[PDB]
Amino acid sequence: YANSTWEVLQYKDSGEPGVLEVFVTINGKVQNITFHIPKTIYMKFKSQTMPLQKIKNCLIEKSSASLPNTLPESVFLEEKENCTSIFNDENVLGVFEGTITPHQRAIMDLGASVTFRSKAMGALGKGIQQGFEMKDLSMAENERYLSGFSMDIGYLLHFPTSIGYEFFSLFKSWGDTITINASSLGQIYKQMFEKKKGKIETYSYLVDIKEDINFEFVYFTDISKLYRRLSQETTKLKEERGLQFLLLLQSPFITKLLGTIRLLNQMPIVKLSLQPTLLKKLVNHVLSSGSWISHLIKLSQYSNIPICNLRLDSMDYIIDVLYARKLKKENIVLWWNEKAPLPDHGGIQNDFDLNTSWIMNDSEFPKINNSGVYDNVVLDVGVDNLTVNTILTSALFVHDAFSNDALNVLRGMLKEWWDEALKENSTADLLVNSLASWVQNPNAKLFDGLLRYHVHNLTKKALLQLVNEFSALGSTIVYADRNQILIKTNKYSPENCYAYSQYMMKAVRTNPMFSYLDLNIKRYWDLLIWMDKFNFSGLACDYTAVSQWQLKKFLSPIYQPEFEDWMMIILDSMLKTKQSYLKLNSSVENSLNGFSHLFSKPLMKRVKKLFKNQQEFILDPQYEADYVIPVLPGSHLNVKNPLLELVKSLCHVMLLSKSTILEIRTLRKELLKIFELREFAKVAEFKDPSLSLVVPDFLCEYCFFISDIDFCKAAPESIFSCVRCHKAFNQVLLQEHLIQKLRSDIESYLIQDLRCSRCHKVKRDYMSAHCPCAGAWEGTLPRESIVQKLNVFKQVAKYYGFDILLSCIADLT
Amino acid sequence: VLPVKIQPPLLRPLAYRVLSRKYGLSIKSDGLSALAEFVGTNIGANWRQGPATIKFLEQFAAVWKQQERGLFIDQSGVKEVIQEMKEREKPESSKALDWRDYFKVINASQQQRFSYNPHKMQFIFVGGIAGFLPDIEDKVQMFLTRYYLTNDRVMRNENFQNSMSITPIKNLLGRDAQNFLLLGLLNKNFKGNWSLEDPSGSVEIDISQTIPTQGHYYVPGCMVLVEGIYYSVGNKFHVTSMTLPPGERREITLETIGNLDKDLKIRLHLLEKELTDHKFVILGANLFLDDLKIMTALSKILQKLNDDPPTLLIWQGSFTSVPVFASMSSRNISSSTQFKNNFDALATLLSRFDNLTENTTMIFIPGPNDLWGSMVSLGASGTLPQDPIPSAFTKKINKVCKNVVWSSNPTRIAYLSQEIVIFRDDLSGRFKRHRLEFPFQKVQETRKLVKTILDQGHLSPFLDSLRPISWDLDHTLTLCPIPSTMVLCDTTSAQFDLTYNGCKVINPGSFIHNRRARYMEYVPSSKKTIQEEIYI
Ligand SMILES: [Zn+2]
Ligand SMILES: [Zn+2]
Repeated sequence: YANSTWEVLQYKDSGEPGVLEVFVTINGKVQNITFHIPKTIYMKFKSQTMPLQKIKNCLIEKSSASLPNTLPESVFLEEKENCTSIFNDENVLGVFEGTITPHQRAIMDLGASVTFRSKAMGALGKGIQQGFEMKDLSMAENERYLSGFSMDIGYLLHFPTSIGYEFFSLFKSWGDTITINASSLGQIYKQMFEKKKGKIETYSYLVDIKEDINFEFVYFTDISKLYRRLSQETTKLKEERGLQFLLLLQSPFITKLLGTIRLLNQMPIVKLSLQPTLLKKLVNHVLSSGSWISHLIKLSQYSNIPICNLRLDSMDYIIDVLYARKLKKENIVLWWNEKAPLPDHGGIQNDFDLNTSWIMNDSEFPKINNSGVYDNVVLDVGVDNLTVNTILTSALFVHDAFSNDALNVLRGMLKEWWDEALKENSTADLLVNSLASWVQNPNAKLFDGLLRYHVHNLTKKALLQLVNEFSALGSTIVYADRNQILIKTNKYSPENCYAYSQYMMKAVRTNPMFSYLDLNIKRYWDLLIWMDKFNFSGLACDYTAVSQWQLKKFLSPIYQPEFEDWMMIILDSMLKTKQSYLKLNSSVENSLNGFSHLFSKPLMKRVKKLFKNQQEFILDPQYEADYVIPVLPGSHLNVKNPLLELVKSLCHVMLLSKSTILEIRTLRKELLKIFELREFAKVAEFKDPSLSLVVPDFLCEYCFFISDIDFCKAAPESIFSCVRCHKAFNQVLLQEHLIQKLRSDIESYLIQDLRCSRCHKVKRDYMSAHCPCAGAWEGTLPRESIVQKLNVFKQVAKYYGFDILLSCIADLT
Repeated sequence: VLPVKIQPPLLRPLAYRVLSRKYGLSIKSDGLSALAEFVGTNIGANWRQGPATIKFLEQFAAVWKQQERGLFIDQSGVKEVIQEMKEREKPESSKALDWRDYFKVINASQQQRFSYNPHKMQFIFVGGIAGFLPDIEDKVQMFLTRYYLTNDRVMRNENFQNSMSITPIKNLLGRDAQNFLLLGLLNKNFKGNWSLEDPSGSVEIDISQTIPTQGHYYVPGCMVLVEGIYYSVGNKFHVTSMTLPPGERREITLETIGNLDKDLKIRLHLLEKELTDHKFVILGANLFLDDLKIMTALSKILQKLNDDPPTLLIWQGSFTSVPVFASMSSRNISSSTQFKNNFDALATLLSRFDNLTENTTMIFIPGPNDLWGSMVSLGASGTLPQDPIPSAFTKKINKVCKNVVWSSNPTRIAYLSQEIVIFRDDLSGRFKRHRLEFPFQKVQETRKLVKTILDQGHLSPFLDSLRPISWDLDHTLTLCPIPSTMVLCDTTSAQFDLTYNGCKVINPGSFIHNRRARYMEYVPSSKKTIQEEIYI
C-alpha cells in the first residue's frame, strides 16, 4: 500500500458504490485492500442555488465549463433515490451533464496507479478494516518504477475451436506442466527459442521457463474435464502460491473465467484476448509469452495505468485514461459514458438531433482525380501521419464547432507525445498512431462525434493547403486521396527528376503546417494513362510497366485479351511518339500528336476482321461461351455487342489525351463506320460500366491504416486485405460496416429536408402545399438514388455471398 | 356424408339454373369442377346440394359482392365461412370456434393505409426490393393527416361540449385586435421565437401572459388550442389561454368509421365472455441479455411462469446493455455475433421449460438497443416505426419454440374486438427535457403525460426533427380509434396503470427497479391488471 501500484483494480463492488479490489504490491508482498470512493457529479449550479444539501455539499457552478451543443455533488450512494433531486429549475439536475464514471474509472482518472497511504500506523490500521477512502487516503505518487521486478505468472493460454481439438492449456513458471508428438515440434521451435529466451533475459528480465516441457495429451471431451478438471487445477495452482502470482489468461471469450474461474484467480489477471500445423500455434504462443510481458511493463511504467487494462486495443484505453488525466488537470467536465458508445452529454444524448445525426454520417472525403494522358514525369508520393500533422498544426457562435479548450488540451497532449517520440519513446509513437486510429472509434470511452467531424474537416483543409502548395511549387495534381498524391512535374526528362523531386520535397518540408507530415516517392512515371485509382496503366521506374484495368473485367473473355494487347500496342505507340518528340526537340500540344497513326491501319483492319469473326459467330452456338458478358458487382449496363463495348472502351481510353482529341475522334468515327453507327450516337457514347460502393474511413485492425474500401470497382483481392500490409479483414466487420452505411443512407433519406422546385428555397415550415412562389416541394436525396444504392448493395451481397447484407435486404422488404 | 366424385358436365345444368339464373352468378369451368368435387365429397348421389349451393351464393353475395365466383378463392372463402357459421350454430365441420382465428398482431408494414379526405371521408389506400420506401408527398402529408385527424376530433368534441369556433391563421391578417381560438402545431420558428403552424399559415405568438392547462405536457411539436388577441402592428398573436384538444372515446371513433360484421361482432363478444381465463404476461423494460444477474432473474421468472404458461408473453425493447453498431476489432466483440450469441443463450436457457413457450405466443418488441434500429442510432431515439428484429439473430430462438413473433415497436394486436397497442419508449424523459416553460406528484406527472398522449391523438406528438418517423408509416403511430389497451413500456417513468376516456394505459417500467425483476399481468376478460415484483 506504501507507494504500491495495484496490478488489478477489479470491481469488488459488493453492492457498495466505492468498495473495490486494490492488489497493491506492498513492500513485503502484494496485498488486497478495499477502497471507498464518492461518485462526483459535474452538475454545475448554472445561475441557481439549491440549499438542499442532501448528503454532500455541491460545488456551485463547478468552476468549470460545460459541453456546448473541485468535485461537485460528491455523493457516496447514488442508489438512495434514482429520481435523485430532479428540479429542472435553471440547470439543477435539469440536464445531467455530470459523470457516469463509476468506481475503477474515477480512481484511475484521479488516483495514480502507484499511491501511498499517508497516514499514521493507527490510521492505517483503522483503514485496513473497512477500506481506504480516497477523500483522505490514497494520494497519487510518482511512477518512476511503477512495475515490479520478478513476479510469478499464471499463464493459462486457451485457443478453442469447433474442429474438435481443445486447447485448454495451463502453464506454470516452475511446474512446466502444460496439460492439453508435441515434444518434437516444441523442440523444433525451441531451436530458435533459446535465442528468444536470451532476448528475454537481456531485455525482459521478468520470468524464465524450464526446458523440460512435458506435454500432457488429455482429451477435454466434456465439462467434467473441460471446466471441472480445469477448476480443480486452477484452485490447486491458486493454493500453491497463495495470492502470489499473475494469471495470464488467453481466451477469445472471457465468460469461462467469470463463471467460476475468475474468483478462483483473484490474484492479478491479464487477459491477452487473442491439426499438426495448428499444434505449432500452441508452442509459438507459449514461447512468445515472455516477450510482451516486458512490453506491458514498459507501457505501465510510462502510462500511469494498472496491469488490469484490457489487452484488446489497450492503447485506446491508454488514450482515454491519459486524456481524462489531462482534462482533470483542466477544469472541464467530461463525457465519459462508459456503458454506451455515445458520449455522456447528460440526458440530451438519447434524442434525435439534426446536426448530431448529420455529423455522425458525414465521412465523404473529397477526391481530386484528373483523367488523361500525361507525357510529363509524374511522381506518386505517399503521405503518412496526415492526421497527426493536422492535429499538431491545427494551432496555425459556431454550434457545429468542437470545444476549442478540449482542442487545445489535445494539442498539448499531442505535442508532448510528438517530442517524446522524437527522443527514445516507442510508447509515444504507438500512442500517436493509436490516437490517429482512435478519434473515429465509437468504442472509445471519451469518443465525441463533434470532435471526429472537426478532425475530419481539419484534415480536409490541410490536404487542400498541401494541394495548393504543390500547385504553387510547379507540379499539377492528377490524384489526391488523403493517402497518396500524384504530382505532374513539368520536367519532361526522367533523368531530371531526382534532384527536382528532392528540391520539391525539401520545399514542402519547409512548410510549418506540414513539418510533421512525412512523404516518400513510390513510383516515377515518365508515361502514364490515368482515369481513376483502379483504371490506369503506364511506365514506372521508365522501364517497368503496370496495367491495372478493372474495366477489362467487364468485357467478354474473347475480347479481354484483345483489349489488353491493343492497349500495350497503343502504349508502345505513345512511348515511341514521346521518344521521337524528345529526340527532335533535344495541354494544347504535347509530345503525343500522331501516336494513333502507328496503329491506325492495323487497328481498323483488326477491327474489321473481328467484326466479320463475330458476325460469323454471334448467332452460332458454342461461341456464346466467348461472346458472353461476365457478371460483376458493378454490372448495371446491358451489352448487346461485346465488340461494340470493346471498341467503345478503347475509344474512351484513347480519348484521354487532350492534344490528340481531334485525331482520336476521327479514329472513333472511322471505327463506328465499321458498325455503320453515327459518331455522336447515344449508343456509340461510352459510359463507365462499373458503379461504385465505397466504405469510408475503413481502418486496418493491425497497422491502423485509414482507407476507403470500394467494392464495385476495387478488386476482390484489394477489399479482403489491407494495402500497406497484407493482413486480411473480418467478413463480419465488412458486413457490419456495409449495413451501417446502408442504414445510414436510409435514415438520411428519411430525415432529409425539403426545398422548392423553382427558386430552390429550402422548406422551413410543416404545413405547405408548395413554395410561396408556387414551387413544388422536393427532397434533396432522390428516392431513385436510394433505389440505386439498394440495388448496388443487393448486387454486392449476391456476388460476394454476404449473408448478413442479404438478411438486411430481406428485412427492408 | 357419403364421399363420391361427380363430373362437371352433369352438374352444369343445375349449377347454372341456381347460381346464374337465380341470382346472376358467372361460373367458370375450373370453379364448376372444384364445386362438383366439393359437392361429391360432402354429399353422395349429388341430389340435395341445392341448399348448399344456395348458401354458397347467398354468403358470396352478402360478403364478396362481385361476380365470377369460380376462382378457387371465392369458392374456398365462402366454403370456409359456411364452415364457421355451421360451427357457431352448434356437413363438413361441426367443431367449436377458436380465438386463434380472431387473434392477430399487426406490424407497422401490415396496417391499413387510412388517409382522411379533408372534406369528409377516411379513405383506404392499402412492387420491388425498394418498394417500401416512403415518397416525398408522404413526408409532406405525415403531419397534414395528423392535423386533419386532430381537427376532426376538435370539431366533433369541443364544439358539442364548449361554441366559438376555430379561425384559420390565414384569415387572421386583416383583423386588428379581435379574439381568436386557433388549433395549431406549436413550434419555434427559424428566427427562434414561438409560433403555431397550420395549413392556412403560421402565426408568431406572444407566449407571455398565457395561462395553459396544468394537466398537460406542452412541448414543441404538439398541436395545441391557443386563444387570445391578434395584433397587426407586430403581426403577433398575444395568447392568453391555451389547452390541448379534448380527447374522444373509442366507440365515438367506431361509429364514425363504421367498421366491424354483425355475425363477426356477435362471435367476438361470445368469445370475449367465454374466454374468461386468459393471462397476458408483460415483461419489463431493458431485458439486457448481457447482464448475468438478468439471466438469473429471467431464469427464476421463466421457471415461475412455466408453472402456468400465459396466453401471451411480450418481450420489450433494448435486449442488450450496449447499443449495437459496426464494431471494429479482431476479437468476438462483433456486436452482431455477440447479439446472436445472446439470443442463442436465451434459447438455451428458455428451452429448459417445456410447459412454457407451448400454447403461448411470445412477441418481441425492438428498442433503443436493438439491431437494425440501434446500429445507426447508437442507442438514441432513432426511427420510431421500428422494424421487427431480423431473423438472422432468431434462428435458435424460433427453433426452440413454435409460436414466436417479432413485431414492430409500436405494434397493434387484434386479439378480440378490442385492440392492444404495444409501444416501448422512454417518453417521460423526452417530455420533461423538451417541455417549454410558461411565463404565465408522480401520479400527477403520469396523468399529465397520458392526457397529452391521448389528447394529441399520436403516439409521439413530436417534430420529425425531434424523432424521425417513416413518412408512409405514420398511421401506425396515430391514436385514431383510441384503442382500449396501451402497452406503454417505459424506463424513465414509474410503473403504473391508469384508465381514462375508455382507454387503459400500463407502464410496467424497467425490468429491474432496485433489486426485483418486475413484470406485469393482465386479464382482458376482466380488463384487470396486477404488478409482479420478484426479488432476485
Ligand atoms: Zn493493414
Ligand atoms: Zn420557391
